[PDB]
Amino acid sequence: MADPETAAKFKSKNAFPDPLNDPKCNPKSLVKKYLTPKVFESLKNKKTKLGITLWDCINSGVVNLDSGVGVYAGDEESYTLFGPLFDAIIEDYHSPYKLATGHNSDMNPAHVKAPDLDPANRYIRSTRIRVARSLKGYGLAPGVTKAHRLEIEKKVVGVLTSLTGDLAGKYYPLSGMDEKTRQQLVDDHFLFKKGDRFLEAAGINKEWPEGRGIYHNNDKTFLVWLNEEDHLRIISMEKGSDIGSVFSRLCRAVNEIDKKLGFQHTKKHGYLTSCPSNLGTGMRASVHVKIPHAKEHPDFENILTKYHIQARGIDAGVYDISNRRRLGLSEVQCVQDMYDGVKALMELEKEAIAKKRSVFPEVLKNPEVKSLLRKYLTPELFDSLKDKKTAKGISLYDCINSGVENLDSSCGVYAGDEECYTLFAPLFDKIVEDYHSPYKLANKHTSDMNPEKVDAPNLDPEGTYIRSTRIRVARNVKGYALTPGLTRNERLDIERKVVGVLSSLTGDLAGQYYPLTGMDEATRQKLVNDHFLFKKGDRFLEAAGVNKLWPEGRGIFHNNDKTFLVWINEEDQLRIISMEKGSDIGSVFGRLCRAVNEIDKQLGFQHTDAHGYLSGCPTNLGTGMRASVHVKIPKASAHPDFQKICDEFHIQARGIGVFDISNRRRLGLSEVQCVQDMYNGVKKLLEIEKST
Ligand SMILES: NC(=[NH2+])NCCC[C@H](N)C(=O)O
Ligand SMILES: NC(=[NH2+])NCCC[C@H](N)C(=O)O
Ligand SMILES: NC(=[NH2+])NCCC[C@H](N)C(=O)O
Repeated sequence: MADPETAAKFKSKNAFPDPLNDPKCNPKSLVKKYLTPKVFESLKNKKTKLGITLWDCINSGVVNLDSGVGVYAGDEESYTLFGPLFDAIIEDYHSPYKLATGHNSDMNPAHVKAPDLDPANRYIRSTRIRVARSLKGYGLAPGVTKAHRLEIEKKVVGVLTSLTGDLAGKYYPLSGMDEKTRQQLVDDHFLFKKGDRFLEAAGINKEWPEGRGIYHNNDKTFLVWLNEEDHLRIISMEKGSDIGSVFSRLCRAVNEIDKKLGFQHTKKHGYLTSCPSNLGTGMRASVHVKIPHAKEHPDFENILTKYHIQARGIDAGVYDISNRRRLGLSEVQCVQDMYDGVKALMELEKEAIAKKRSVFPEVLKNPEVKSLLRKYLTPELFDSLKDKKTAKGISLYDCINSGVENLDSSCGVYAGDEECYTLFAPLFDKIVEDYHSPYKLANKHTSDMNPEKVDAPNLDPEGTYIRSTRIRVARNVKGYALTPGLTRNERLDIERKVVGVLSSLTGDLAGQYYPLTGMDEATRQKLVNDHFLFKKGDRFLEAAGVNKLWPEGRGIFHNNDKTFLVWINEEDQLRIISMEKGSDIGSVFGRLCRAVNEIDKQLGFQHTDAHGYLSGCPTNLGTGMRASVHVKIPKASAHPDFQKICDEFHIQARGIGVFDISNRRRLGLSEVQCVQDMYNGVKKLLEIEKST
């Protein structure tokens, strides 16, 4: 509801803005509240050295009557010259701050004591810190000249492009930006466009888009908007909870710019901004956190009040926590209040969950729940294990959570790390030996990725019966938790290490990596069509803690021949797939071993004598293998020796007359033995399909 036509009538006469007395005007409007006829008369003929008038400052609030604030400062002098208006607006908006009290700035990140709150990402989803700043020697955004805006861009870009380490990146000016770059910044949510009706009426859109630009570091955890609403809008942000690191990164960039260029800053106002709402710290610090139980707690609102923070919607139970204050507290204090506030809120969520988890899951008492979880989790077993935690902080309840939340689970138990299989052995042993029957853990498991130990002459080089051959192995990188118990930095380290290895793959294994984070739709559809794409895990994986921080750290690798595929950090940290059209099981497995053995040599896999290769899902232990053969068999299908064969070789057929022959077992036999069995069995199914 912008009416610049009406406002211009009064502005060109330098007369009092009668629209402020329109009943349509926001009752809460600070310009309406404090621009009285006497204030107008007293200041209407005054100008700053940059020629800024009272009408220039109040115009947006007159054009846009729904304005909450409704004034912008054209320059520093505006804050003093039109003081009778600005002081009143500032001390209202920033109550209880008084200009007489003075403001204290502090951008030393060492003053902040913020041990990482939630590395495991159990509650906090993301952290963000923004500051607004303006350079010394120029007007503010509504008043800055055409040449000065350009000079500001030149000076800022000079500093930003000299940034090293995690702050290193690239500047993208808006002027002359091409279509592809524009689109990329849109996908990253880094792009800004021409100012809205509030900025327009403030004169901020002058010379658009000249002098405007966007800078971001390579990690995309640092962003600068140049010459938008203020000279600088500087943002440090990332997934997870590490606000101390976020703030430190922010300070290192801001202090350098300060060092080289200098900011507009006063004792009374702190850092000067176009909108008086952004004075003082110029800061908006925020955290996304899931605290559905904290909201109902009687101390919830007292915590927010105590730390001068606020909680709003953004995802169920997820709140955007942010600061309320900018004047009267330093930037360090804002961050510290934020840390302490979020910490207090999280602890409330933790208490409620702990209490709920202190007792046997009542829902497991329904005798119609037929999960292996229900079968083996006796109340006695529960009480005996409920108070133990792995070195990585995994509880029994973390392990059984998915089977509790999803009662229709077949199994319902996941391991958060290797230690779970031992620390919670009384549960896991029973589940492993049930699902992987007849395997016993005392038997132990033998891995074997030597493809030469497989004797597999090509069964059908024609292509008559066997349409395709596929062999997958699930693996997890040694030195880390399992998927459900991964911290943010572990997952990122795994992606980095794995991609590093995969990029060095030469020959027929050479390919490229496609991360899910920042994937454009074209690349996506390309992958979908090759059946290479995976998506967020279902409710079972969600409840197990697998989907944390999706899609960060997830990605896809394939070779140029479309015969080798790697999924990174999906259900397991590594899903490695070898595949060919035709029947050459031997070739497929040989390619698989070459890739897996090399990754093994460089990184190492999680593995035990008793469980073979470790996975967060107990069903994927041992070989962690699925060997698959798309075949056409009705003759042998109907043959009375079908059973004897499919049972002698531990294989199984399902239809998708195309059938899917896959292996039954994963523990108690090596990868070599599993492949040989598949060959030996599919062979016999062909030595009937072929007969006459
Ligand atoms: N981006 C901002 N400066 N927002 C605060 C002021 C917004 C608008 N001028 C108003 O008075 O409601
Ligand atoms: N804490 C976060 N992850 N914030 C991201 C959201 C950014 C968005 N501009 C906002 O409304 O704040
Ligand atoms: N047999 C394996 N694939 N082991 C993977 C890990 C590397 C090494 N054998 C270790 O246990 O530390």
